[PDB]
Formats: sequence, structure tokens, C-alpha cells
Amino acid sequence: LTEIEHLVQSVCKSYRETCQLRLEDLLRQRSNIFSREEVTGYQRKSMWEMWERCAHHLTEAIQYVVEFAKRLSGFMELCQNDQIVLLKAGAMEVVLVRMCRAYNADNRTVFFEGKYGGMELFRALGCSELISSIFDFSHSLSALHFSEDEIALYTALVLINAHRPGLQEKRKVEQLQYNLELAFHHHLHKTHRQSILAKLPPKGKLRSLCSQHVERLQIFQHLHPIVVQAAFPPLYKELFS
Ligand SMILES: O=C(O)c1ccc(/N=C/c2c(-c3c(Cl)cccc3C(F)(F)F)noc2-c2cc[nH]c2)cc1
Ligand SMILES: C[C@H](CCCC(C)(C)O)[C@H]1CC[C@H]2[C@@H]3CC=C4C[C@@H](O)CC[C@]4(C)[C@H]3CC[C@]12C
Repeated sequence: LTEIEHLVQSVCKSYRETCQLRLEDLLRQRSNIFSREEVTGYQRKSMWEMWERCAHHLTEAIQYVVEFAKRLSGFMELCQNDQIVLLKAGAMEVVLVRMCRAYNADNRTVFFEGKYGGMELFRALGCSELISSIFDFSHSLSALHFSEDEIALYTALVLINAHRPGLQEKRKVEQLQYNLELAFHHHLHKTHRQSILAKLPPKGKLRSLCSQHVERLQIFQHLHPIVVQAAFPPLYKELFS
């Protein structure tokens, strides 16, 4: 067998070990929807309590993406500068892509704190336009019916992007990128799923949405600093201040 069949297996294993929520659990829980009373309870919470909760969940989500990256063949052999450039630019883009597995397009709900709720759950945060954009992005991705292996290989390429500004060893990132591109393309051909390539989000759209999301998180962190369960000092240092 080729390096490439092994690389598909190792990327998918890295994803399985770090996916955070199991797809089978997410799909089984779709009928478990917050009641009108439970939605009102969330809408009445303080902006600042909803921010603490959401910030904790998002921090956590990012940490699973860091663990995913650490398991990607060659990622740990990149210099620390380049690891941090890639994670800073890509880890929240990966969280936004990972959201589609936890999103039900039939009723426009997301799995949050054990049940599915709509964007109105988050009313107290006063972010309706941005949250609507995040839901809309998941709605767009939901139409692809991404397999678990498609998510794994696609999100590896969201991270391993030799075009990110500020890389010091661009050729080393290019080598990992080309092998992951070949892995993804080989896998789509074998599964008769090449049709998804034309349907993937424009890179500018994911970048713009991620930038808007992180900017809003930065504003909340400035107004109301959180306690972070920090595991990755070089990455923490780049995002928190
Ligand atoms: O364990 C660690 O060391 C560690 C380090 C950093 C982490 N995340 C930083 C976040 C946040 C963010 C979040 Cl998730 C919540 C509240 C406030 C923020 C803020 F914006 F303020 F940074 N948003 O984007 C990123 C990010 C990370 C990579 N690219 C983007 C998470 C855990
Ligand atoms: C869109 C809403 C609100 C965003 C509020 C804002 C703009 C202040 O960050 C966020 C809040 C919590 C987020 C989830 C946290 C954890 C996960 C698990 C991960 O595997 C996939 C993504 C997901 C479901 C996040 C989706 C976006 C959520 C609901």
C-alpha cells in the first residue's frame, strides 16, 4: 500500500480521537429539543453568564482541534513558529466547519448543553447578525452531508495551508499540504464523492466569518475576562492579552 492510503487512515484516526462529539450521538439526539420554557431560561440569563458558558465551550472545541493538528503526520516536525501560525489562522475555521455535524438543517438547531436549540437560544449575547451568519454557514455545509472521513481530510487541509502569512518554513508546510490534498482527492475518487469539491465553501468566506467571530470573542474577553483552562502556552499567548 502507498504512503497515501496510510495517510488517509492516520488523518481519520486523528479525527476519530479528537472529534469531541460522536456523529451517531448527535444524530440520535436530534429529537431532544429545548422546550419553550428552557429557551426562555437561556434568553433570560445574563449576557455575561452566556458569554462565560459559550467561551468555555469554544475554548474546549479549539483544544480538540489543537490535539487533532498535533496528531497530523509531520505537524510536530514543523518549527513552533509555523505550528502557531497555522493554528492561529485555522483552528477556529475548523471549529466552524465541525459545527455542521452538530447542526440540524430540518429545524435550524444546534446541539448545545445537551439538547438542540435555535439561534434564539443566544438572544442575551446581543450578537444576532453574527450568530445568524454562523448558523447560515452550517446550513450551507449541512447540504453536503459530509462523511466523517470527508470532515477529517477537509479540516486537515483547512489547517495545513502553506499560503498562511508568516510561515518561516513554507516548503515544509507545502510538502504536508500536497500529501493531504492527494489523500483527500484519492479518497473522494474512491468513494465517488468528487462532486463535493465544487460545493466546498469559498476560502474567503470561511476566513471572513472566522475573523468576525474571533473579533467578537476578543471584544467580550476585553469587557469580561474569562478563566481559560490553558494547555498550549504559545497559542494562548497569541490570542489572549
Ligand atoms: O489551551 C490553550 O492554551 C488555548 C489557547 C487558545 C484558545 N483559543 C483561543 C481562541 C478564541 C477565544 C475563545 Cl475559543 C474563547 C474566548 C476568547 C477567545 C479569544 F478570541 F479571545 F481568543 N477565539 O479564537 C481562538 C483561536 C485559537 C486559535 N485560533 C483562534 C484556546 C485554548
Ligand atoms: C454560535 C454559538 C454562539 C456564538 C456566540 C459568540 C458569537 C459570542 O461566540 C456557539 C456557542 C457555543 C458553540 C459550540 C461550542 C462547541 C461546539 C462543539 C464542536 O465540536 C462543534 C462546534 C460547537 C457545536 C460550537 C458551535 C457554535 C456555538 C453553538
